[PDB]
Amino acid sequence: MKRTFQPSVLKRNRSHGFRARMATKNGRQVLARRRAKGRARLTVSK
Amino acid sequence: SRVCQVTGKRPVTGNNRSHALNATKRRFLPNLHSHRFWVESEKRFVTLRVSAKGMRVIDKKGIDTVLAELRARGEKY
Amino acid sequence: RPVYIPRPRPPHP
Amino acid sequence: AAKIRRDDEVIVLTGKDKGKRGKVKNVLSSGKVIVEGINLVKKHQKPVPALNQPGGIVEKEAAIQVSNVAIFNAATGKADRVGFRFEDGKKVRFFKSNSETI
Amino acid sequence: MIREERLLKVLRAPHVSEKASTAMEKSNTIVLKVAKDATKAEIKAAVQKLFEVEVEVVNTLVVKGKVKRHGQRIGRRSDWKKAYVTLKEGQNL
Amino acid sequence: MKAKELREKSVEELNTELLNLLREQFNLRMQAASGQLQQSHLLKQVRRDVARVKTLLNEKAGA
RNA sequence: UAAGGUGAUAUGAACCGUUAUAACCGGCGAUUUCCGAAUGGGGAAACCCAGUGUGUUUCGACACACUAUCAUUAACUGAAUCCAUAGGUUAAUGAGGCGAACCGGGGGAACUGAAACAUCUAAGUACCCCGAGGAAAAGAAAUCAACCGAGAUUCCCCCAGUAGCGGCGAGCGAACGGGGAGCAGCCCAGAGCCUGAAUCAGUGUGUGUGUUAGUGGAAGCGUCUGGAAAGGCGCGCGAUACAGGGUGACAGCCCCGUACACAAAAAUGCACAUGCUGUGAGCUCGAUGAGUAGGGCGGGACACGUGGUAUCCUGUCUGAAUAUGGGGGGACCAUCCUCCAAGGCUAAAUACUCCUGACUGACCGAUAGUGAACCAGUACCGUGAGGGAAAGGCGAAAAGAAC
RNA sequence: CGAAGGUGUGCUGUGAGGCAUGCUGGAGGUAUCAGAAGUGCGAAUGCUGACAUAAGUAACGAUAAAGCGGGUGAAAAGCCCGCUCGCCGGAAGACCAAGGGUUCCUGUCCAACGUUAAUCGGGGCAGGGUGAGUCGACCCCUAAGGCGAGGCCGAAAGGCG
Repeated sequence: MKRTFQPSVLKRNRSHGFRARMATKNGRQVLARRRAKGRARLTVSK
Repeated sequence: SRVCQVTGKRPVTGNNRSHALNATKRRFLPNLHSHRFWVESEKRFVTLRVSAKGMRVIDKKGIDTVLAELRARGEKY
Repeated sequence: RPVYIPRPRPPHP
Repeated sequence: AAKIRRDDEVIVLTGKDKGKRGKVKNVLSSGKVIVEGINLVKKHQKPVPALNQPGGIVEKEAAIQVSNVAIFNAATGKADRVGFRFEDGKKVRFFKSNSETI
Repeated sequence: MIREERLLKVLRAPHVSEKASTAMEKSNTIVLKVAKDATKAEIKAAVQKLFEVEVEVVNTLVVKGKVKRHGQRIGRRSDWKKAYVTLKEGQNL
Repeated sequence: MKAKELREKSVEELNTELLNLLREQFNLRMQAASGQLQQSHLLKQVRRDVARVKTLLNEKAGA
């Protein structure tokens, strides 16, 4: 039974990585929101 | 954008009312056109995206005067 | 804590 | 601006043995002082295989609140307070009740 | 020019272990700790000057710090770099 | 040990820094690692001394 | 300031200092790795790879600096055609990103209410976007009023659930006028006479005050109970200090504080006087904002849903007079009254608290109060946006139980 | 020479309650008269924590299978050694990539974890271990595709190139 999550570091970084968020303004707002909440992990860091 | 380079006219949102007074959002667009104006001061043609009202404004005033105002506005033509 | 160096080490087949 | 210092002979106002005289050895940042033969604690020191093997029960000194000890006058035969005054440009301590310099 | 002071900081400490001892007595090589960057050229120059010995080649590797479970808390040790330095026929230390 | 070396020329300041880094900083570090160092307070004292010399160099050279 | 110290969990080891450069606190400086607007190029963030210019141990190889984009300005170059322009290079100046609310503008719902529902309401609300400030916006009548008069804007209490609007349903809802807070008026569209002539902005000096370290700061003893008294009993003293906190049970007089009186080498905000720089006083004459006002068509805003609908704004098509002129006074006309649009600047009363200090509470006291009193936005869950806990209490003192 | 709270007892009022006291408790409580409420719980397939029931019941995760001797140990069917037996053998063997991130090796310990015991372990604690001019990454080149100086377009954001 193949499950939904099939890990891949390259796909994870290129999809939800820090640079991916900064590319668009919506991603920048995502980072801004999580800085405000004080989350330790801003994004998925390798 | 659909902005006249002389009068600054830009699209403005509004309503359109039917017989039953139903209101739906619409948008009014300026009558923009691309026109080439001959300028004797610089001896060449300048292309401006101007509305019909703006073209009347250019005729009433001078093309040189309008260009000076555009330059003072700070936007390249 | 987080390790960030998943470099490839392919031993010759 | 500490009224009780390294080398002072003091007396105890309140505690297990009030009225007992002694001399302070050290003062803690938490307003506590250590004196000889005043607050003795029979600590059960565990044995250790290191260089030191104290073993048995050690009679240590337990720190006491600085507020519970007052510097002794040594002339009037009673405890007395401490005040600060400037003399020849230097701040010095003095007693009260016929105050003299320390 | 800060080459002299740089060479005085790349070397951190010698490494002591069974592998270190057998390597020294057999291969005439010393294993020691270096700075995180510590390029091979810098290590080679530092050993030549500070220890006044002749060296043949240097091999470096990076050791990842272990994850330790101290008290109620989880911690990690710092990564460090150790270098194997192969001395020539003439060895001093 | 702060104003003693304030009046020396830049040449000596660089010289004293080099021997501070060379000896009592590298040698002490090797001693401590090997376990032959019992007076570990020298390490911090030497490090602060190196900082003092560097502070003088900056306020001497250039600005 | 100082006889103590080397931050905490957290003891130890090795040491510094004790009359002054131990430590600690404050001002001004120095250092300030890498990522991030990231800005030399690239990139899977904390990584990879460079060019040019300055100086150096074996050529080896090193150290530093510069090198993003955009806008403006200046210089040098420079096409299709002579000139020219576009374009290119160089140097300088400014911007970039982040931040809780408040402010202005550009867009703009639905649920819901109407006991259904389409006009309407919800509502110019939520939300998205842009720009600036410590406030912002607005602001010196082409305004009201009533033919009696007031004279910028803004905010609060009335007028008033009134007049009106409205499938005249649900609902929406003024103004005039009055009482208060605070008050400040100017400049260009231009010439002449007189030319620092007041007021402003930027840089020095001096006084005062405040912030950033601090200093002194009064006065209690004896017996009883008790593990220990600050309690009971008896007799005293201080108070421009019984506000608080701590101390072995409840302290004005044990400690830190408190009222009170003082303190600044250095950096700073505020109110004044005195210098410099730059625009700029006062009088005469003239001028006095045109594709605009207004109109037709379609919409929006004014309580006012096109209705008899004034007034304002605008997409589209037209289009005056210019002071012997024009606007408004709620369809409209005449007479009267009032004002002078089509160019701008302007603090005060007003809105909010991410943050700093003090103080307060018929606010909570660990299932409460912030999600978080315990290193919580953590553990943990989710690919991701995101969601999101539980967990406080020995004793006065570890004296934390030798054997 | 003992507050609140807790736990019993005895009186008392038509009631919700009140009063006195034994033991634990260890430092707070509050008359009377007024004032304000987060003011009273048995139910909402209520919310959170704790603890029952079924119950010492089902189950202990491929029907490839174990037996014995010796060793260590407080304790051995499961750990180590030895001799037999059985199972896989295009795999249930040996290698990688992806993905994990010290699970690798040695010493030591058996609380919890292991669906039982455990001296054993991918468990706890400590120490050790990853060596490249030739492998790979990095690097040079490019596919799909992404970004994109100027530029075109778009109320803003932004789209395309």
